[PDB]
Amino acid sequence: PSIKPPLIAVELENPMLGEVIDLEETKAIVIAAYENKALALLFDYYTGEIQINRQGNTYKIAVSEDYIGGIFNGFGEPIKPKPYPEDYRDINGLAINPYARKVPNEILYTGISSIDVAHPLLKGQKIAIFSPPGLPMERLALQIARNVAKDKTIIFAAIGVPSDIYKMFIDEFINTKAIMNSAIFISKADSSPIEKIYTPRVALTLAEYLAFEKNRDVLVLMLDMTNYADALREISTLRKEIPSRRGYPAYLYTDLASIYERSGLTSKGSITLIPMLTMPGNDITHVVPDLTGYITEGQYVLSQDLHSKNIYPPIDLLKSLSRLAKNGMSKKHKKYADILIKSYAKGLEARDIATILSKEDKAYLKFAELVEKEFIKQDYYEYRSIEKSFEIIDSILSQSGLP
Amino acid sequence: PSIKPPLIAVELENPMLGEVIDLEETKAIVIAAYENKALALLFDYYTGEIQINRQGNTYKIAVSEDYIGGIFNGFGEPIKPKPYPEDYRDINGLAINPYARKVPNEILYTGISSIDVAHPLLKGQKIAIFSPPGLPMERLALQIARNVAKDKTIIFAAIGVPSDIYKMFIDEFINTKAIMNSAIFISKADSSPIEKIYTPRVALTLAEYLAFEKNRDVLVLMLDMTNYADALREISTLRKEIPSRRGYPAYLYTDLASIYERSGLTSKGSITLIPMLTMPGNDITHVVPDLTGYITEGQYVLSQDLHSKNIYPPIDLLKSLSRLAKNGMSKKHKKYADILIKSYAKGLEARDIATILSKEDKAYLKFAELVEKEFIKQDYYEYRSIEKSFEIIDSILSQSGLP
Amino acid sequence: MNRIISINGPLVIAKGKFSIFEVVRVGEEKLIGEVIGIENDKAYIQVYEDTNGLKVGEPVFNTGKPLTIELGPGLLANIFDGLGRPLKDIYEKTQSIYIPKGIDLPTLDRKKVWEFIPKKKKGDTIKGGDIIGTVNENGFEHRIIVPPNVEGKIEEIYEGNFTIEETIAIVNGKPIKLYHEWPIRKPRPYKEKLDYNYPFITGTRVLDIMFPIAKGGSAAVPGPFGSGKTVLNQQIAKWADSDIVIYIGCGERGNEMTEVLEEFPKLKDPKTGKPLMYRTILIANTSNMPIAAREASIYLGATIGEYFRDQGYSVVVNADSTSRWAEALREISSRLGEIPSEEGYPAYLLRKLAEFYERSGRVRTLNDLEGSLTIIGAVSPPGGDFSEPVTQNTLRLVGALWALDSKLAYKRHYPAINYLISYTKQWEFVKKYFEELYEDVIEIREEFFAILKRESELMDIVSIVALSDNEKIYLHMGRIIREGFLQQDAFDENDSYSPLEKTIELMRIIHKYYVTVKQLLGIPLEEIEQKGIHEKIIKLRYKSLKEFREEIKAIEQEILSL
Repeated sequence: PSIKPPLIAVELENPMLGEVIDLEETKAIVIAAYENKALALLFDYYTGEIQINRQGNTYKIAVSEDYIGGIFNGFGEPIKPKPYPEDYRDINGLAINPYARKVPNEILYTGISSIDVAHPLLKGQKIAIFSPPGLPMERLALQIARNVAKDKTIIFAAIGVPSDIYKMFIDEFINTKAIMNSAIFISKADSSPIEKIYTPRVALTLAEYLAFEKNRDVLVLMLDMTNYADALREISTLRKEIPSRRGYPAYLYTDLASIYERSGLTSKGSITLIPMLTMPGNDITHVVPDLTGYITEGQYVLSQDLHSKNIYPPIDLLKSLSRLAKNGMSKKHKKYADILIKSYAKGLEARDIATILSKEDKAYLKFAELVEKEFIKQDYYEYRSIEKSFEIIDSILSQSGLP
Repeated sequence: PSIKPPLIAVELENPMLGEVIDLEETKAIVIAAYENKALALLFDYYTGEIQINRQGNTYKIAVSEDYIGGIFNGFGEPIKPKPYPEDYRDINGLAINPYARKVPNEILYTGISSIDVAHPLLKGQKIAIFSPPGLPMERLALQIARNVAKDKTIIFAAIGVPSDIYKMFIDEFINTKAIMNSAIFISKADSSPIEKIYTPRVALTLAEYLAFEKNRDVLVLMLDMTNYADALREISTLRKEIPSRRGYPAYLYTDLASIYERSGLTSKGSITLIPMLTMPGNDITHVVPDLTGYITEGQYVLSQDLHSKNIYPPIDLLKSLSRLAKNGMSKKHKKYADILIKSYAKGLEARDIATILSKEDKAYLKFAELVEKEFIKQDYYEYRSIEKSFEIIDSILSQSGLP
Repeated sequence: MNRIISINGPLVIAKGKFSIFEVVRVGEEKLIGEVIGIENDKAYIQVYEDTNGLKVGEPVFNTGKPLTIELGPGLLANIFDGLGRPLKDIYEKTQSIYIPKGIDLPTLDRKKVWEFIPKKKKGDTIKGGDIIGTVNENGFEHRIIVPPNVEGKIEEIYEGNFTIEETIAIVNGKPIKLYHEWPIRKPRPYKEKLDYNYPFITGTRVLDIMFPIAKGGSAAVPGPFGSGKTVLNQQIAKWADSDIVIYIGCGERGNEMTEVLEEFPKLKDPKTGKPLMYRTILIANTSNMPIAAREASIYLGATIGEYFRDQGYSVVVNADSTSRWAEALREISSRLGEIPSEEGYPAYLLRKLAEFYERSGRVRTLNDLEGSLTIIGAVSPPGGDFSEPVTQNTLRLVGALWALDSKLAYKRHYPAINYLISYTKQWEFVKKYFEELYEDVIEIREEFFAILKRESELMDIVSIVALSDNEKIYLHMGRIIREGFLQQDAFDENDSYSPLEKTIELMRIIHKYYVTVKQLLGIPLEEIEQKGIHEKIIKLRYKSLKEFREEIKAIEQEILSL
């Protein structure tokens, strides 16, 4: 009986992987198992001796629509009326058959020109938001959910975020009256690592139920994924195994893939997932945003340079990506994305040069100059149509010197 | 009974951390302790079997003024009359109460313009000397001790230095007739790591006794700190624990802090400490000079560029630092330090540019040009007053084009 | 019965019956420790003192209680350690400048006579966190708050002169003193979490304008040595708009703690006129002091900070530096024989750091009052590399970054706040204050950021020579902003503290200067700078009070380019 919170050692007669053991005033998850020895992670904080009550099951949550309009934690435990129990389900879920899947082809317009035109978001599509520390990434999520989830359920999973982060989401849902059309799961910063990993697992377990069983379109936002990888590494360290790069576990990719892949489009409903992570040291090749980019169907990279130029949203047009974008973009829509990107890329290329060119590279330089000030820059409470976004591009082109 | 010099294994009935065990013709320090098993580090070299004589104490040295005028080793053992024993004291000492401390405000003039003006040394202040391999760092110490310790006791701790290094200090003390006003502790290069770590510990144990108990001002010089960290890492490796960056122990900062903090100013006396370390690969962000800079109240960084320009002392004015400097600098003295540094910084900035400017940046460039040749460059046997150093600055300013 | 079986640095393994987080007395010398782990019949304990000389045949005594601290009058103008022990009394009881191991003395003065003036009456029902009365602690209204657990009516209640150990009132068969014990690892409970309303004035013209935070917020000041982490934080400990200031010297220079004792009673508060020491509480566990007490020092000042927060005041805590705390956690986790994570640090670094930074917050007290705990943490990354665990984990917990750049510290540009990477996620919470009481400040704030931005852009261009006059203007205005607004001598008698009246006027005088130069772009800039007006603006910050007001209306006359 070794006790050092939140990790404990316990003698159990033939334990189970991921088994839930009820204690005096708390619970625990059996993470290790060899013969009659096992290691467990506590849900919160414990102190005294350890009568053990072995359930014989993994952590199962009830599935219903009681969650829609309430605030919960990483376990789905009620913080605000306990949900009806309620058909208990495995929080890990199952692997979705790709044969039954459907490639997203319906674009969800955000009202943001720096998104809709070049790299638009589609219904059911999984796409992340990469952001340097201190940049308005939270506002970027709240602005999206405001406009693409008007007729959808907004499931939000808070991963190891401070009280200033998740309450920024909560208060926004109340002011926009979308609090009752939402479900919030919050794992605190100093909360147990077992709670910071179950948070996106119970939020998607609900998302799969609402979308693919109750036939709905669900928008899921999560933050912070960097804290999630930090929580997983914490458990990987406790469970005596061999770590890898930066102490992170080897199964980091698959574990992050066991979340992002829990989203898509079916003939019944869809799950639009928008993961968010602050790149440690503003490095996109860091072990967390890199593997994330290897899974997510595109990403929205934020720019400190644009942020310093007081540009919201500070989205890098050339670094950002949307793989399934062209599956909803029409022949006219595809034209603007090419014209924008190519001229903006040749514009920034003409920005590094012609400093220390000809009339041609004079226009492209002015193009990228007018794009950041008018096209990219948008008020937080401003909605634009795809036609309006075209009107801006057509206006900028007519001023730069281009056709 | 495992024997592999200088580390041994020994069965002892309830051992003690840091316990001294007398052998046949040598001693040892018990560094590890679990139940009835212990690991020990020999003082020198041993061979045969191991009758053990447990003292029951840590390594304690006698405190007196017999050391003043004699040469010793890392244990304080006589090499030159054994000191009177003599009130044995813990060589580790105790933590000085900051409430009883006094922030140094009395500047000790070195006679060096590249020091006195910009980053002067104060009495009791701890300040280090960073130097690239092969640069006259030893001469920089001997020149300081020559002029700021005329009425003080010069305690010198030699850490893993060759015979050409410490005898450069010894012969200098004899030629300047300061040998009898000094105390020298020498740990050889191939000496035991237990001797290379006790050297600055016994030198300061004496320094604390002379200054804060016998009421004196004591100047302490030590070298090489890089060898000290090398000696500590050696023991940290022998004692089966988890290493860190470059194999160095995790408690490197605290251990280096358990030396530098053993200096300061009290109402009775003061301890002026000048640590010295050769930056491995001429890198100031190396694991040794970095943590040293996090403890020492400033440092004197040497320059290979100036050294190649035949400039002594090759001190970098912009990289060097003295935190408590402004606590002794008058309103007139503070003016020169600002004028010197700012114009020299704008001068070097005008050196990189205007190569491949205007009249303004022409003067600053000439300023930094005349500073290195006249102000920074000083003969090894040349002493300057603070007024004389002002005369140089005022002369350089009147030639560059500045007021 | 209990006995040590293993001694490993600050870690000591004993053999006996122990509970988790239990205070113990190690050896026959009785060294204060705390149980952190349990291995069957054994218990892993960390010692907040030296363990060099302890025997294996030494016992370990129990206490039955957790690590606590005396919360009451007697903390102000005094310096303590990580365990909350008076460094004044230690020097007086031992008559030595050294700190002995195993000296256990009470935090507050036991013989001190306070004058307790009650605010409640006999027969009144009292809850938890309620203010039973006020005590004049050297000009401070120390509102005596009852422990959060007690409840009921007041049987008896007294008034007048008492000591810290005497009963002022008796409630429900239990006496109520002027102080109460509280576990430092257990955060103090509050009613509800309030929203940001008022900005956190620091007195520095960069932490108030460029990157300001709100009251009850959190920040981070990372950077290499020679930057000014200690100097800047002490300035925050000097001129903060706060009722209670706490400075935690975590594993740093002892002289930097002595500096507070010498220069604070001399200076006066720009809000009360009283010495800064009266509103200052020191926690001193230096670098040479026991490494285990570094953690305790963090949990100590945070708890004491919450104590004055529960009273209903403005509390600011400066921890310098958190990198030594992280080193302590690294050291302890290394002795325990656990798998290291990134850069040698333990895996639960972010979690432990979250146990401190989350204590900050403008909250509703247990007596329906508005308290505020603003936490400013200092980080010391190796080689000035911000891409490190301690820094990167803190960045995902705080609301702003106050990074110290080496290049600025190289040319002696203090404070060396890197006005490019540094940020603030609490600007939209504090923008209402400045806009309401000073219309044109966000107009100029963006302008200041723009000038500093393009100057950085043109700085990659300056490595060639030969520029447009519309480009040379930013190089000119950039010099004015840096030297005459960003730079702030902390040792100058009149530039150390800068009120908003002085700060905004500097923002106004540069804006008034900027709109003039842009209009003259039709004459060369060389003639504009020939007047030497820009140099007169730089010298503004070094001016006193009345002299500063007069030069402003002197430059405005020189502004007239008619």
